[PDB]
Amino acid sequence: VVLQRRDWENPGVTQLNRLAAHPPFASWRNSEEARTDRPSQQLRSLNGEWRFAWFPAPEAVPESWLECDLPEADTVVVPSNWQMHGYDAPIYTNVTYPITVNPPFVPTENPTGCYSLTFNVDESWLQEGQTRIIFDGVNSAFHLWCNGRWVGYGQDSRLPSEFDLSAFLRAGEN
Amino acid sequence: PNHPLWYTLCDRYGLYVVDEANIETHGMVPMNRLTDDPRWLPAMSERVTRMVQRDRNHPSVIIWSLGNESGHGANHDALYRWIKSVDPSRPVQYEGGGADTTATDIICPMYARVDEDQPFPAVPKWSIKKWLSLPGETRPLILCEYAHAMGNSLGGFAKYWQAFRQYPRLQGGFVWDWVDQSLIKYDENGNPWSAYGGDFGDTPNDRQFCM
Amino acid sequence: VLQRRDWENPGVTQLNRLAAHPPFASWRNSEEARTDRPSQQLRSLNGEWRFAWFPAPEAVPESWLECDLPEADTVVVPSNWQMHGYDAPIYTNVTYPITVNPPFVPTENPTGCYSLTFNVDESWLQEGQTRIIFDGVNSAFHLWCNGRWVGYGQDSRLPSEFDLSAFLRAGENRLAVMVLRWSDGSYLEDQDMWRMSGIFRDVSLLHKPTTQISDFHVATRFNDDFSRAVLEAEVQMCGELRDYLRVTVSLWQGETQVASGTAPFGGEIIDERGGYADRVTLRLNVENPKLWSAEIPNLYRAVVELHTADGTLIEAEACDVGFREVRIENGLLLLNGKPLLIRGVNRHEHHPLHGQVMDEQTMVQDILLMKQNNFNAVRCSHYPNHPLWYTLCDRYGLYVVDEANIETHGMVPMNRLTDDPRWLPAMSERVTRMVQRDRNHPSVIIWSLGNESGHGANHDALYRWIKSVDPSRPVQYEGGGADTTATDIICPMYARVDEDQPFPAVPKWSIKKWLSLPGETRPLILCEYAHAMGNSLGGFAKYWQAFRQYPRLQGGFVWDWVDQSLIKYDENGNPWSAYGGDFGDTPNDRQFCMNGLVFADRTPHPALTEAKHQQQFFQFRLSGQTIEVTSEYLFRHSDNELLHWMVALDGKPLASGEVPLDVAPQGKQLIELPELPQPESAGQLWLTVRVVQPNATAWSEAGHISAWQQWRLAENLSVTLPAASHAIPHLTTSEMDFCIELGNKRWQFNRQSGFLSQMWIGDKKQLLTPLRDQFTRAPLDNDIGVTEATRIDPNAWVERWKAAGHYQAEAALLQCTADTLADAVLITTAHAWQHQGKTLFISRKTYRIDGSGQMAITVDVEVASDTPHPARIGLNCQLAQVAERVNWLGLGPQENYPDRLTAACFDRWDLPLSDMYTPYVFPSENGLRCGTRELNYGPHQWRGDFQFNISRYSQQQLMETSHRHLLHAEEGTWLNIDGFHMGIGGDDSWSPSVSAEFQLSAGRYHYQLVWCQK
Ligand SMILES: CC(C)S[C@@H]1O[C@H](CO)[C@H](O)[C@H](O)[C@H]1O
Ligand SMILES: CC(C)S[C@@H]1O[C@H](CO)[C@H](O)[C@H](O)[C@H]1O
Ligand SMILES: [Mg+2]
Ligand SMILES: [Mg+2]
Ligand SMILES: [Mg+2]
Ligand code: NA
Ligand code: NA
Ligand code: NA
Ligand code: NA
Ligand code: NA
Repeated sequence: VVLQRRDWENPGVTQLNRLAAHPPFASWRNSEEARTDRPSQQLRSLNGEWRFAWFPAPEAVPESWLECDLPEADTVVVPSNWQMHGYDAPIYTNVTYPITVNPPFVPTENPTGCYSLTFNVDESWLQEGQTRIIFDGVNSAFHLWCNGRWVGYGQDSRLPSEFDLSAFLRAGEN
Repeated sequence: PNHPLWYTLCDRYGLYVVDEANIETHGMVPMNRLTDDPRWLPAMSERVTRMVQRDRNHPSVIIWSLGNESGHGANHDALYRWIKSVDPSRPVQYEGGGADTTATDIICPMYARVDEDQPFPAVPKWSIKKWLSLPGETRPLILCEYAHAMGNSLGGFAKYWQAFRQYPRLQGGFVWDWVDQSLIKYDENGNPWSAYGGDFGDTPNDRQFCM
Repeated sequence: VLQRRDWENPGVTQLNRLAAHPPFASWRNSEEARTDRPSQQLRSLNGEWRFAWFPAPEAVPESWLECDLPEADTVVVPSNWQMHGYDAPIYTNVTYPITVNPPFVPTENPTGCYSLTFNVDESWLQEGQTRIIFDGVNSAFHLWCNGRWVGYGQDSRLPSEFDLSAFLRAGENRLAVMVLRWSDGSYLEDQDMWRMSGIFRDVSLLHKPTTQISDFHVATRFNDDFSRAVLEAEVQMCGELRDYLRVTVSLWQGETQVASGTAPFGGEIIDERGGYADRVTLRLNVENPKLWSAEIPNLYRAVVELHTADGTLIEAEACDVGFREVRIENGLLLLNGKPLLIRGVNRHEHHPLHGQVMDEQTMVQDILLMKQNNFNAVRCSHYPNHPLWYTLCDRYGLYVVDEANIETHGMVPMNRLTDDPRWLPAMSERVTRMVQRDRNHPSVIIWSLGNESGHGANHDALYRWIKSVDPSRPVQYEGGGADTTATDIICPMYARVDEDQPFPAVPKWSIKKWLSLPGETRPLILCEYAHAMGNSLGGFAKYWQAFRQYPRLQGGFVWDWVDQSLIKYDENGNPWSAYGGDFGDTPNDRQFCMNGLVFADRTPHPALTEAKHQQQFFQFRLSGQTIEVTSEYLFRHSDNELLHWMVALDGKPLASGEVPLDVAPQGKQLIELPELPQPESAGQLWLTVRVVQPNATAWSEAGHISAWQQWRLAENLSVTLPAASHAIPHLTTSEMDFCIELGNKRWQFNRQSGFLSQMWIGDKKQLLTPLRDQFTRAPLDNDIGVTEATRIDPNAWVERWKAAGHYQAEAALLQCTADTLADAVLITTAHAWQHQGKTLFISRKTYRIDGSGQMAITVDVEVASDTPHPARIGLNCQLAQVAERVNWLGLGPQENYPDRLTAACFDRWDLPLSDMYTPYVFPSENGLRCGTRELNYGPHQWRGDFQFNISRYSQQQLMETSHRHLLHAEEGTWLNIDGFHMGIGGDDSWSPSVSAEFQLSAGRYHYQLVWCQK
């Protein structure tokens, strides 16, 4: 499963468990903060340093990465394009596709970026309410796990993918 | 669709925006192979519909675009009509398949010249002055792309603006484009230099056409 | 596979399913393709499969993949497993049969495990492609071959195809199919019908060569007068492209080849990147094409040959071509340039024994009956049909509305899913794969976006998709108010002729009014009208008068063709017709599954003849002795028609003749009747004309009657006073009775009740129940509506009658006197019917018994103006005698009611007593005959101007009994003779639908009867 089902080679599967799209949200709990467009305590930025390891294919990703930080991984800035960090080469082509034209298939050698972050969540977020993660841009497709458990999948590199993490989080480190 | 802050800034500084779906299938033969295929309608629909759902409240957005360089397929017509139903407040444009198809409210050619016709079979690029008055044609004309500013360029730019000012229904266009897509590289001395297609071992590539 | 619940994901509607396409057979011989003979490359797997039932897919043993379960049984496929008894079929109308929680379905999800062990010859696997086709699987399935998972599919009503080439081995193979009853697809399959499940259409294996015809589209365009046509055929291939490859499309009229084209692959430039190298478009000139229509279904045969330039055949496909143009112009729907008048019916795929499995015999039976009853169109309510239906419609000549399998009726509001972009992919496939399948069938003239799913943006997108892909057919859709931006045709359901129904947001305007709303230009054709539930089709004539007067009123589709009743068996193994709730299914919508013009076994309801008469293709007028015949055919002359005419005096034939019909389409013929001899005796002369088809057709037998009409000619009123009698009746008085004696005859009037309680001829009682006034009827389905004991609808007629006390009003005597006259005895009575201190009805009567033995009854009734208008005004009694025959002078022969009597003719009719009862599955008032001047039963004769029914079943038993099979013949015969009887209605069956002119509102009523012995 997940390796079985090549969702990245099926135009009928463009997402799994993704929430509905919507206009920009901040979930203010104060009217005046909403009016003045000031920061919201309910909207948290995960633009910090993550852990990153590069692979030549999803099949080369070790199964331990779901549970544990890989010691081979580097700490990098997110958001980022990994070619800008030197892991593989950026490609400039105009009309001709950068891959063989054979829809829906992509090359077996499919560069894979394994990202991870250990983080805390306020206790109050676990008692009540809904906590979602939002990826404003992932190029070109991705699976997501929270605390070792599979959450969902997304496509389209230029629109946000959102997923409910309420059932997944725990007290302390996630 | 852009980084969300782009629309905020456009709202606040004041720029008119064309918000464009993340669909381009330029490399297909013919260009509409996927976009005329109903099996690709679901994937295409999300790219249009999730954009509208995100950006529909931004005043800076004045036009919706169905994407770019994907020929003209039936999926375009379906998605054109979807937007027209869901949001009557904005015209829908799309250039693929000859710039003046049933999937666009605006004649929006790319690189149509001011006076000279380019009568390519199936997808001609008429003189923009002539395009407006073709039998039965009533729509405004605004080039989605014109004046390819590659290197030492923009020769004949003044000729566009004279035309735009003389003809009411010629309502301008969008220069191609804003900024060189060159990437910083470093020599043995650690000195930075501007790099283009081919400079990363990338092959096949299209060299300085990224600039 | 268990992980990943794809049947709870509208984002997953299939896995590894092949592209949709028009019917394939992969002939390897051109001649076999041309003649439409069977193909060796198309194998039927319609045999006995292995089947096992599970309450949930979690209960399916993993061993079932590799090996047959010994627990499993051997069952016929195609089938619905509810018809085998594994679980119960559910009848619900609007409310979903599962909890409304999209995308989720119940954890208890009946799962049908089908399997088959079969042979494949090596030749099929050496080269080429072997695919399996499931034409119908309800509602979602996973497929395994030789243990290995192949794929997954949704949409119950379109074929699902999978490539098995890599899965099969030469020799023994095993297929395993896990069918789920409920899926996220169920949210889009909420049609008002039995909810069933299973592999209910054909399963087949298709062998295609690697280099193959993968798709082809046939278009026909015309010059202004249809004397010239171009057939355009777009053909697509799969496999490796080669310069030596060619396609030949040839067109045939029988065995004569009319035109042919050959080209290599490589279409014209499309855009900046080129054209379609894998496609070719062939164009053939056809001079003076024979045009297709429902009137004359001219067909050609197109053969599509894929071959080498040198002439080796690779494969051929083929289809029937009908040359016809469908367009809307100036607000009119045109076929071949002529405005259609749709004589339509909605038709569900239903068989009482086999459920939703269709067969050729039943399909053919249906078409024959439809054409025989002047229908020219059918709507696929509400899903793509079995593929053979379209072929039969192509060949017999019927216009088809092809409708996508999308119904979300039970959502709140109705467009909750169809306005949701997340449901667009699921919706899009149900539309797109239908068009790709059916687009070559000439019988399909209109595409429909589904049914009762509100109006959402997804409709507007899919509307536009079909308009881009196929400009040859208008797109209609009724949802969200029947005139939305997603429909080319104003297509309301149950909009009335003259009465507006201004529901907020989705009004149903009077159809005459709807046409001329500010800015409205479109044609109007009702997708559903004249709800034929039980004793219905009251007011049908009103629709047709309107359709004929208004150009832009172009007809409609009756709801509907056939009762969705199912067969059950009693303890004696005797069959009976069952409806909602008869399978422990709950909640249910009872008899609402039965709305057909015909019974489940295709026996007609009386309403069918009313439809035949109103849908006639010849209109008639009489002026003096001249009959004017007008044709409503648009294309054919009347070259298999003769007019029979007959003049009769009160049922007694006086003269007849026949004249051939020779009427151009839309033309007129004048027929001058010869001088008719004068009758001596009194009475009304009646003229009846009939249109007879001397020759058999493909759809009818020799002597078939297609049209009729009747007129009153001269009337000579009787002025002759009857022969004076010498006998005078004798009055005998007691405290309890007035008795009258004359010869061997006796009459008895009870002085406490005020009614004639008994009658003797010789020594024998004639009555088992006294002759009493009656103001009620055993309620019709139209009277009942959607009311229930637990949820009363106070607006329904039955509930108004009940609440006012019509059913429990007791007769109270006001007057009972007897006077002896010169040559008669006169009994005078008066009664009041009261309920809780309110006087509902008053009945004042005289009975005059003279020396000739005749009893003249004069009845004058008052009806309180503030009580709901009564169902009937008449008398009833239980006669002691059961006679074999019923003879009457009046309207017949079939059941007819005041608002459904145009089909009936006035004449002398003689039928067995049993034909005077209509076996409606839900029993009600039935078998009435109107305009009756004389009624004969055994020794009795009644005369006057009355309506009657006569049977072994009392009104009381009929209203107390919920199924026809539970009815028992009572002692003697119940006779109801009415001076007046309310309309039956039927514009719909969930609101009062009886028109004001058929309600008994006059306040004061009068009728007279003569009762005598012959
Ligand atoms: C015929 C090709 C050059 S297409 C041409 O390439 C340009 C290169 O900058 C741009 O991408 C234009 O949008 C595109 O139309
Ligand atoms: C308001 C309800 C009765 S809806 C009504 O039910 C009918 C029952 O036969 C049919 O299904 C009609 O199509 C439907 O509109
Ligand atoms: Mg995918
Ligand atoms: Mg699903
Ligand atoms: Mg319904
Ligand atoms: Na201008
Ligand atoms: Na460029
Ligand atoms: Na009409
Ligand atoms: Na029904
Ligand atoms: Na009953």
